[PDB]
Amino acid sequence: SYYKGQTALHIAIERRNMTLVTLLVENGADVQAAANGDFFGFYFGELPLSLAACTNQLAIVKFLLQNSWQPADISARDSVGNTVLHA
Amino acid sequence: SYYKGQTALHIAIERRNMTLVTLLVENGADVQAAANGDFFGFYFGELPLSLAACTNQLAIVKFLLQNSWQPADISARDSVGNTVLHALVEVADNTVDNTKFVTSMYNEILILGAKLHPTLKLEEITNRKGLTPLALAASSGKIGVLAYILQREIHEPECRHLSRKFTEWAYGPVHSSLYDLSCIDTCEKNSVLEVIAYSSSETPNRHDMLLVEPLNRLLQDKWDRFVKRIFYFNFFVYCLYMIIFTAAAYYRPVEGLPPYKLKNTVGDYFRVTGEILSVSGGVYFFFRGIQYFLQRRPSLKSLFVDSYSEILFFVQSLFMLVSVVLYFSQRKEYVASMVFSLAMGWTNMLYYTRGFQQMGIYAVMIEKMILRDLCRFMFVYLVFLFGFSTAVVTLIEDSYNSLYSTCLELFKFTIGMGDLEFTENYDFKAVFIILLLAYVILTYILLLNMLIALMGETVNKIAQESKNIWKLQRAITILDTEKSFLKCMRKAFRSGKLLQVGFTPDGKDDYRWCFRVDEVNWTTW
Amino acid sequence: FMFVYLVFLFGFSTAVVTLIEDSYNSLYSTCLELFKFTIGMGDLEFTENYDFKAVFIILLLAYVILTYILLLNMLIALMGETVNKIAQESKNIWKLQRAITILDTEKSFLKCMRKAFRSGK
Ligand SMILES: C=C(C)[C@]12C[C@@H](C)[C@@]34O[C@](Cc5ccccc5)(O[C@@H]1[C@@H]3C=C(COC(=O)Cc1ccc(O)c(OC)c1)C[C@]1(O)C(=O)C(C)=C[C@@H]41)O2
Repeated sequence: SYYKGQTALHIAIERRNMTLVTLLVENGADVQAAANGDFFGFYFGELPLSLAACTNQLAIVKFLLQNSWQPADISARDSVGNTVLHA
Repeated sequence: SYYKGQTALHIAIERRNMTLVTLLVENGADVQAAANGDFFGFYFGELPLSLAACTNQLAIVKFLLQNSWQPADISARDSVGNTVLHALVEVADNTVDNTKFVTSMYNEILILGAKLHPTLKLEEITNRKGLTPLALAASSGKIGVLAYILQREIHEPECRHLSRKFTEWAYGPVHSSLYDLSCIDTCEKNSVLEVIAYSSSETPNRHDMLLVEPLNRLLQDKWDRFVKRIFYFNFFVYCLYMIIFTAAAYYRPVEGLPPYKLKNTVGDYFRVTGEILSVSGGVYFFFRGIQYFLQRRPSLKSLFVDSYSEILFFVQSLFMLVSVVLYFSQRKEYVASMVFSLAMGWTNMLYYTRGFQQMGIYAVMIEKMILRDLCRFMFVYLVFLFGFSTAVVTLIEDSYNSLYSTCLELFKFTIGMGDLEFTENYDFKAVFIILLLAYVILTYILLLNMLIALMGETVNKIAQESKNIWKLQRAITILDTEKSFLKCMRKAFRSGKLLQVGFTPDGKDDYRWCFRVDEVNWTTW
Repeated sequence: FMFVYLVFLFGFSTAVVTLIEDSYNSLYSTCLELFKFTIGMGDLEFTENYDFKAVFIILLLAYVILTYILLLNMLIALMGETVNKIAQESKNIWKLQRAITILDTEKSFLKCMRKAFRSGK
């Protein structure tokens, strides 16, 4: 609920940690999974790419989308239906 | 007297002489002795340590307290009872430059108190008045010092055990916090809310002193939780009381002389119940008004400025006690008092419009235009009324046949309801017309439009601050409702929780009252 | 302003009609006769005798001062503020009301929009 799906990747993104976010997907973590809850408060979107875009990290969004291990889905949406552009 | 106890040490401290102050105690001088007098003018405290702290000398206070020859007593007080912490608040003046200084000095002396004497805490002490430094700041109007005290956190682990606001966490823009309220609500000696609300209104920031971090949420919590329904129950019961009282007054017996025999019919049995309920509500209001004045004992100088809505509910009951006295004295005049108590009661429903944000400024405007604008305009208008009335009634002695009748007939000219007839012949009728034409121009046109333009300014000045006026009137209601019923406060659970979140340097776990709050600010990333 | 004024009207009206039970002979008639005092169209006569006439005059004089002078000039000063606040933005108000009309007219007739050629090209 409150922490449904949230991982150290989200905390690092919110903390402006370039090394932590890089290592998260380097190990093999998948960013497609999204974290949702009552707190998600400040609504920055559920997709990690949306969170990174909204949190003033263009390097992070570029890395997530370009990631060869698992590129982020630009057109993903939450259960409600808001997209990254909507966020 | 003037120089009682003052030494070269005090002069050096005031002169910013580090060498002189050092040598003073190096020779063997004792700082415990304090100098007091009529001049002590600028009150910086009697203790030399207080003077040094107030005079922007942190090095000097540190030297005095650390002095191996004779360390200063941090918790000393004067004859009156003000401590160094009290002196720090006494010298604040709400200005931006002064606030940072006084807060810094307060913080430094507090940290020194903990480092030197962890066992003892210096903020809890009270002066002769019996109000703690935060209470003193609230009562005296020092919004800056109060804001600093209420929300301050020390991140040093050793010095983090005496903070008020234990931040719980921050997650992006939102910064959840956990305030103390350990002596804000339900503190025996005094509460920081009570002194803010029950102020002379000469205190400057009381309107804006309820925007401080914990107080706003604390009051909006008591309102939303339980008080907002007690207030509406009270309003509904007063509405029932006024409807019953109006019905019983309207249908009163008219043939005979009081008291009246109880006719054996439903219509006349209901009327006696209405009379009984109306009188009982007139004793409840009487006792509530008496109790208000006993507890508060407001100054007779400011009886109407601060307790305008409590004088009126007391008068609206005095008029009915005076009618039940005259009703059993076989006097028909009890009606002349009852209907005055009836018009009082209906217009007293504007007291309950402070439970509505938008509707609560009409009550404030009516109150403020009767006391300020309309009260001091009655000496200006009455000289005109009594001068042009004596003049008019003396001229035509030979409607305008009496002083009462002439005063009435000229009052209607002021408010535009009078007729300039001149039909009835009078001796000296060219000077009577001139007198009346002068009166109408002076009062109706010139002088009544001055009042209308001065009340407009009042309305304009107190219609901008509607948010400020509303919240204080709501805080007063919350305080009164909370204090009305003891079990209400007992079962209110006003504090968010009673939790143990840290340990004091003494090694014993400390549990205190606290209340979580939240705020949003992302501009700083 | 109708909850503020009606407590005064109904309080000084019940008071006036209760006092003189022994124009102001009914609740409707007293409410009407005191409403005209508020708007300056009423007459303070006191010609007809009443029991307790020194407290009836006091009641009516209080009502006129409170409503006609004090309380009606509060409404007149509060509406002046509204007029002043929405007379500065006339350009802003006008264009939105014009946009609503344009939208309604366009949506009213389908062939109108079809043949409008709204887009430049
Ligand atoms: C205690 C005071 C000052 C007061 C008591 C009475 C006599 C009062 O006249 C005044 C003076 C006055 C009289 C006549 C015209 C204007 C002013 O004002 C009120 C008082 C003035 C009004 C009440 O108008 C209000 O201000 C209602 C009100 C506003 C704000 C409130 O917080 C409030 O709480 C109860 C009530 C009408 C009378 O109360 C009323 O009903 C009658 C018949 C007399 C009015 O004296």
